[PDB]
Amino acid sequence: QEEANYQIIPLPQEIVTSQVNPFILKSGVKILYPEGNEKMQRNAQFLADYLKTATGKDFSIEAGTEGKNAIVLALGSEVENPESYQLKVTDQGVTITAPTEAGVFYGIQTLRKSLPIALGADVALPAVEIKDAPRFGYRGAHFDVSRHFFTIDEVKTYIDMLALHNMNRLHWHITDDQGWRLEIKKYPKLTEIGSQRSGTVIGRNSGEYDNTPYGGFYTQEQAKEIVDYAAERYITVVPEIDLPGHMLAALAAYPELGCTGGPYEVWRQWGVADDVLCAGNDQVLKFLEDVYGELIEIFPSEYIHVGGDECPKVRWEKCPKCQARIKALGLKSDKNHSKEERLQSFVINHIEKFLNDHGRQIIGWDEILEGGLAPNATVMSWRGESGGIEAAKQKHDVIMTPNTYLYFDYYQAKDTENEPFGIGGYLPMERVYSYEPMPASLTPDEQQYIKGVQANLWTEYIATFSHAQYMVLPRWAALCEVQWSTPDKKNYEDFLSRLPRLIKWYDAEGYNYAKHVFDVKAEFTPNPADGTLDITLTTIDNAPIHYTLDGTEPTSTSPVYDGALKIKENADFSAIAIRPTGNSRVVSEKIDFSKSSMKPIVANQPVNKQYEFKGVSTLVDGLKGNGNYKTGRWIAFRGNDMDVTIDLKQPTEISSVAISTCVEKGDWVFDTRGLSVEVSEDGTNFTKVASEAYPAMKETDKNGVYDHKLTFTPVTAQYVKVIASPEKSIPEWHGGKSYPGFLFVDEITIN
Ligand SMILES: CC(=O)N[C@@H]1[C@@H](O)[C@H](O)[C@@H](CO)O[C@H]1O
Ligand SMILES: [Ca+2]
Ligand SMILES: [Cu+2]
Repeated sequence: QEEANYQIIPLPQEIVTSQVNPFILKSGVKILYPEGNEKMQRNAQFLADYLKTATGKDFSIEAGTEGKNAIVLALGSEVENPESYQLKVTDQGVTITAPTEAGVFYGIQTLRKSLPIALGADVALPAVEIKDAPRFGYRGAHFDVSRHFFTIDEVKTYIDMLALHNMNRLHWHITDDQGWRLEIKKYPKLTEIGSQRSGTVIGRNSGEYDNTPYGGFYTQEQAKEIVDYAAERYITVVPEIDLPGHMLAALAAYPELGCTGGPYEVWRQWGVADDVLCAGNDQVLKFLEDVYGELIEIFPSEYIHVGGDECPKVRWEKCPKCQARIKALGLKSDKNHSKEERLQSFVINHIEKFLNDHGRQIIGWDEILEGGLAPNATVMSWRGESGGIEAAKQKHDVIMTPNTYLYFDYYQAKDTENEPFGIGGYLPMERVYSYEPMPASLTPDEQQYIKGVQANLWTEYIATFSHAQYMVLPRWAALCEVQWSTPDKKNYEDFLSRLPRLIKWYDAEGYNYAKHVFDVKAEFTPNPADGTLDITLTTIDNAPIHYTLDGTEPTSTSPVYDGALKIKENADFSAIAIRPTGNSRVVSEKIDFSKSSMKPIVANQPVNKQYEFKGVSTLVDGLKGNGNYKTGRWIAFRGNDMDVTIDLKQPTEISSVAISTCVEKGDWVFDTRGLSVEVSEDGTNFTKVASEAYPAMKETDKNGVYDHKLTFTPVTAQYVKVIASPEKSIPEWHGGKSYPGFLFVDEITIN
């Protein structure tokens, strides 16, 4: 028999539990909703759908206030927070009570996420009282459907994914330079021409082009379908028709809207286009009024996103019409703004006034601060937090989407080679979760202007919905705890222990996701005291870890990890986590163990401060490095030799010393010019037993790892001094001729 678990994502405010019998969830149980409430009937059908993917069973939906062996949805308690709820469980029944139908829905999402996926099985719901409410009223995700186009069905899946994470906003970015995606009745060419490009660039603007005509748009009926589908799941769809930049698709369709007058093409490549709407053209203002006039008939959202990001002023500076507008308005350059930044403020003010007259407010990207903020504008801070902080100080509402924390087109792993191709950056789960949306630099009163938190998905490098899921799951799980949970409840270790129960729902709903959190985490800790390299292995779900030391594939039949592996000998280490769902990536490490490994070592000359890492002890930990000299497997020397003494602890017969170096000549990192081995009985007086000089490197020599080994007549020694020269004088062919080069070394092996 299965048991429910209320330790879910996002973590509720208040969870109690008692020593009373649980509620058994078997065939016969009913869901009750208030007579004649369409939303609460839809809430009941949602619970039934969820209970059907969790248990294998159907549960009847019926009108009612009262029932034995029943789950009762009802309205009640305070309206302080409209999205709050109360989930009480006894052996007799289940109550989900909220001040609105949306609060009942988030109460239902909590019951949903508490359940395991166990087909054919009855489930025990332990006796509990859950009081919960979101911290932020605006909890959103953005979706770029211009750069690559996504179908109605894919956008609905995105909306189902929002609901599972208690998010109440879809920011729908439906126009840009590379495609216009909404049918407009007055301007048919916005879709006939504006929705089509000749092809798409390959890689990061590489000059190679995929000459496949690419396009797609939504009809006004299809866009209404999305509004309605989102509205059932208590999600407001905030549309963005980005202006006055990111408008090449509109210019291709109607070139008179641009400063030069064309020619313009729908853009095949990525980045920022200089060709923007002409602020000096009365046709452009009429055009925006007409487009936004049609937009607000489709999208009832009180808030409408006008964009305002990355609008270069270069065309405006040279345009006689834009300069005539500037002259007539008396716009001036001062320390706060250029004339052309004041001209942008005029455009944002014009569309705000039109939308305020039709009962709507505007959101803009933090660039709308340029030339003075529109008096009623909400600011979406994306260029870090600083735009939001300045907006809050001017008493304007802020939605935080900082690219330092919440740009989910960025890589979510350091090892970008093994990731799907992306724009760049590094936003791992831990970084996303560490985000505190309320800046420490704002006064309490200024903090009330932080209304929302949202993560953006730009799709320059996202062509499939499966890859879009990979990029947002499970990073949305971290985001939604930030959006929802109180800041004092946040603990990263605890969140990661809750994540696997949410991934089970990703699996059951057929959602793709990144699997980095499921990896075996390996720590290699030197133990000088014991003369061992201690390997510790962990998973977030504490799944069974199987390992090999002999270089064979680790399987379900290999030895099981029981506690620290104390390595005292050569080893091809490999470990894997065994999971019903599918096995983890294999974590592996070559352990090069010798007479030097975990022995005391001293620097006789200085280690380079910049590339010191864990220090000289790095050269006797049994670990080797690769071509990348920045990992901490390598320590560097510059302006003096690697000159170290290793204490073998007692007199010992030795016959060889081996090192590796890391070469990157472009970075002034060169191979050693000579290696030497001296021995002592007393630790003061050393005698040379072997050496070799290496010639200066030539232009055609490879970068990467070089191996250097000296053999010699067996000799008895307690102390071994190993000396390696860097390049004191970089050779003539190289730009740094005569300057000293870096030397990087990873390990001193002695046998
Ligand atoms: C407000 C904003 O972010 N604008 C652009 C966006 O078109 C682009 O896709 C993204 C890259 O991550 O960032 C900026 O270049
Ligand atoms: Ca090492
Ligand atoms: Cu112009």
